[PDB]
Amino acid sequence: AWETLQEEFSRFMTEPKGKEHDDIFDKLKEAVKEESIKRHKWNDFAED
Amino acid sequence: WERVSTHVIENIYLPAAQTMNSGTFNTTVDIKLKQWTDKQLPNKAVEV
Amino acid sequence: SLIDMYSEVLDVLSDYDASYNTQDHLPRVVVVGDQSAGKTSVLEMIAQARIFPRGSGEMMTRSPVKVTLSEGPHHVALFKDSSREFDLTKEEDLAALRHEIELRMRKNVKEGCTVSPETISLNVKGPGLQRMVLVDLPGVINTVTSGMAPDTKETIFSISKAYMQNPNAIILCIQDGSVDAERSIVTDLVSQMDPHGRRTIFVLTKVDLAEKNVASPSRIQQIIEGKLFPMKALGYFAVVTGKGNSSESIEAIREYEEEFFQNSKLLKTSMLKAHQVTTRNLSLAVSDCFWKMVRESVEQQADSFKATRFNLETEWKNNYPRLRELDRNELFEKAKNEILDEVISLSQVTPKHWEEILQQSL
Amino acid sequence: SLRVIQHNALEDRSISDKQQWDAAIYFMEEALQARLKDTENAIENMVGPDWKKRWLYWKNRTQEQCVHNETKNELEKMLKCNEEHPAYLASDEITTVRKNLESRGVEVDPSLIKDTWHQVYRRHFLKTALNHCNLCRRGFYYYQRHFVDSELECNDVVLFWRIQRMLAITANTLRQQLTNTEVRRLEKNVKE
Amino acid sequence: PDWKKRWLYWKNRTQEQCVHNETKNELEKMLKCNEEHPAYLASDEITT
Amino acid sequence: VLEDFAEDGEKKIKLLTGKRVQLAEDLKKVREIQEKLDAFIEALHQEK
Repeated sequence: AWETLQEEFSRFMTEPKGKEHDDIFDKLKEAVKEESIKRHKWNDFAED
Repeated sequence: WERVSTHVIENIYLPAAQTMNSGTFNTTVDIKLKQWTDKQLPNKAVEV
Repeated sequence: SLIDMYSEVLDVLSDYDASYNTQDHLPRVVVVGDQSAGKTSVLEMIAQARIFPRGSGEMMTRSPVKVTLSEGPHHVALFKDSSREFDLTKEEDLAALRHEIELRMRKNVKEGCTVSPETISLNVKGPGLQRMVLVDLPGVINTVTSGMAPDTKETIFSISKAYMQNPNAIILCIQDGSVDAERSIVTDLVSQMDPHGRRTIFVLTKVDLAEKNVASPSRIQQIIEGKLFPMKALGYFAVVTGKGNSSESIEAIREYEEEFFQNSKLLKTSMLKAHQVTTRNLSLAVSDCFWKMVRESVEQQADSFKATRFNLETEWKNNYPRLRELDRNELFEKAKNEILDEVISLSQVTPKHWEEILQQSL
Repeated sequence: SLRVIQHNALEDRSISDKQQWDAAIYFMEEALQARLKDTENAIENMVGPDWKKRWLYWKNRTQEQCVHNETKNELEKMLKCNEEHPAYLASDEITTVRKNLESRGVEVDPSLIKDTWHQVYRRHFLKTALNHCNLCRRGFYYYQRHFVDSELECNDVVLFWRIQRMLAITANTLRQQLTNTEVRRLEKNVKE
Repeated sequence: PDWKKRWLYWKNRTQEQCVHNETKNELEKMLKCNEEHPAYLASDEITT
Repeated sequence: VLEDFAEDGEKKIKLLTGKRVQLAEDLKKVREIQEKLDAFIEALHQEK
């Protein structure tokens, strides 16, 4: 589930639907995604 | 126009001989025109 | 008043960028000397206070220092970003000012580097001073230290060239009694860059030390009269700034200089002009020249900067016909809004599709 | 007053009329044809008879014009192989060109090589400008609406029209000021 | 394969051997134009 | 992450190094410098 969520988030962040798709915003989006992934936490109560 | 055609060509196209974007060329043209108007264009017009 | 606002404008221009693009427009009086040439004593005597820490061979000054000469309610020194008035009379206040200057120099210099592009701004106020801005730069070196950056000399040369790029930059050359006029690297560089020398005025310091070193009085007379320097300077004045040691007070050095001026071994020989004494006329002429040149520079810049802004706006509009100005704040806000919209869209997806995708993938 | 009016004369910057667009196209075409004729005259002065004119006699040949013809052919082949080339010439490019020329037994000074390269570059950009004018003659549909996926950016026509209208405004202002002041001044001088 | 051996099949071609064949042809033409050449290769010759 | 980025402009300067960002920053700095110089000119004219 976590891997699927990460894949969906990455696809949403990098969605070159537009003909330009400037990479200046893309780099910031990827950095924010990586920071959120590293900062994400999980609860053992949910696992139980 | 017949008098200043050569001057305009040699003062605009000669420096901007490798411009690719039309916006940069237009900006250079505007800068050159403003500089000419400020420096000696009224004097040349009066002499002509 | 005008001098304080001009100093603030110069500080803003310096803080605009670490390079030298618009900083070379307004005139800036820069004082450049040689290493271990006694320029520290001359600079201290100019401000009538010991504010520059002494260095036993080591190059203490590693960052540019701005000295703004002005007059205020008290003879104190105040920085642009400081609120403590460092008095120029009490020894404790002078020591505190030197410690603060050293701390600022260390902060600018990186841990491993030698020359830092960051500049230090200092405003000097007090009665008896003129209205001008003095810039201090590290001395020109020749050898390369193996324990430091190999490009330190190249960086110093580039900084000196950038500072000299200003057509109205007044250069104050400082020499030593044991250093000849031709031995001064700064003087030779000024002569090479300005063969005419119509804006550079040579100032001779530590005349007594040079005289005591069995020097030829003919050379001193020629230097004072101006029969040796190819440049046509506006004048030549010889002053004594003490022995250059670190045990003579400012008042003692001033009294010694006054006594030497009153009774000199060269004035009694009728070989020096009577109108080339003291420094009041030279200071007034320098101040008037600086004021007129800065007035001309600001008159030109009042239109030059407007033209530059118009050209920049035209370039921005032409490169981005469908996009307006996008600074850090607006772009960050737009990115935050886009992230919020993406999160909203993610939360708005039908759970059934998520369940189907997860089941199929698993 | 003339300086102020010249600075203020920046009113119109775009063409919204088909007839005005066609007039600007025709004026630009006339100017470019005049420039092309001047360039052809300069090239003929530098070299002489070319193609049919040179081969009409079939028995008149000169080593000086033969060298120029060979350089022109080499530059044309280089453009055919490499349409886009920087205006400046690097050292290795000059060395390669000189070696290619000397392979068949032709030695040319670098100054003449640079001059011929500059002339060929100017001719190539004149041809490119002519092609751009031909495209813009039908590209008014793209120009008027400014489509996102535009296949043609007509800016020289707009620039030339702006220059023409600014010149017309300046001439009108000059005529007015002349009639206001200089006619009276000349009349006073004649009377005196 | 070279010459008759290479062209006997007329349908077997490799980019690696084609490059070698082109280099051999270029060197043969250079020798035909310049019979005498130093063994070493200068920088300008290699660049050309 | 957004709050940390907002509370640290040095990170924004280090990351947002695009051409548009730099051009906008330069234009803003030039405008501020020109406004300060205009204020200086006005103050000098009023004092004299």
